[PDB]
Amino acid sequence: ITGTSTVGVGRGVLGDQKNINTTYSTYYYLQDNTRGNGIFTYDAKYRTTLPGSLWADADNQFFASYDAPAVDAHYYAGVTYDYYKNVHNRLSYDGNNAAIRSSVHYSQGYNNAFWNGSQMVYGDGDGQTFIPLSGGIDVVAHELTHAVTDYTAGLIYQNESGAINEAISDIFGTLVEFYANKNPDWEIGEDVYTPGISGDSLRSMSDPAKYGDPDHYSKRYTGTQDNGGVHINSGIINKAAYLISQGGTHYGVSVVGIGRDKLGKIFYRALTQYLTPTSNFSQLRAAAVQSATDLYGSTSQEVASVKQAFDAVGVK
Ligand SMILES: [Ca+2]
Ligand SMILES: [Ca+2]
Ligand SMILES: [Ca+2]
Ligand SMILES: [Ca+2]
Ligand SMILES: [Zn+2]
Repeated sequence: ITGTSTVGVGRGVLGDQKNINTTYSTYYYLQDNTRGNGIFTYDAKYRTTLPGSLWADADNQFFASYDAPAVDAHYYAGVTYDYYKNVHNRLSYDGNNAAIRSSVHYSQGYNNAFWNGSQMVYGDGDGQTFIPLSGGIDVVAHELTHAVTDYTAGLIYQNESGAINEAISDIFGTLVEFYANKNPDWEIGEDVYTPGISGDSLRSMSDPAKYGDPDHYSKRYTGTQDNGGVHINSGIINKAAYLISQGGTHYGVSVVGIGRDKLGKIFYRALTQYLTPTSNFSQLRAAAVQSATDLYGSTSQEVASVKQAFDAVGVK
């Protein structure tokens, strides 16, 4: 809507207070004009029609329980935008400040969230498996990262290319979580997964096998479920990324860690410069080796560490 930029205050899914950029014109709308062509958050009202209605509020205070998933979808979209702009010089998901749209309260008790080719969409969870999913900064950044991939590599959402697509989202979801510096970790979805169980998460990058996912190519899933295991075989790539950053030994292969920032640089360049819609794991390794070579040189520690990390997970 046309209006004036304003600043409201509210509480997110975890009960934390934060300021949000809004727009005033009769109502206060969840419309942040400070980032690119804007960040817009919508109410899906428990339906599956999208986007729903642009979120309108009478007083610019967002403290109702119904408000919490919207506050966080809106705020964390902002943090993710800031990460890509400040860290990678990328303006929104298309690199041309495309408007970012999210819908919350999607369907009833919906235990998922997704990027649908046009926008991010968040369920409220059923209160057992999940609480509203936009409460997870890694979840928001994971979904917005699918948009980045759509506009760059275009990794097909099946088999190996799909597992890379997924890992790319977990990698940058995590790097955004670190960027915000709010209880950061190498787990995925821990802030919104299973409110009845402490200490678990949907996936682990540091130890994928913790939650049933492979951490070596020899243990890859070869069947047809989950689009050929896109959320399963992502553990192999997640593990390699974790190792590149943090180092360690894994199946008797030693990796010298180079830190998060360089991991982010190498994988961002791989995603935007080398990967293609049909890239496989082997091709990802090559893309990452080439990216590290461009940035740090062929004889660098960074290149050597990329090779050791892929060696460790059995990807040549
Ligand atoms: Ca209000
Ligand atoms: Ca965390
Ligand atoms: Ca996390
Ligand atoms: Ca839990
Ligand atoms: Zn995903």
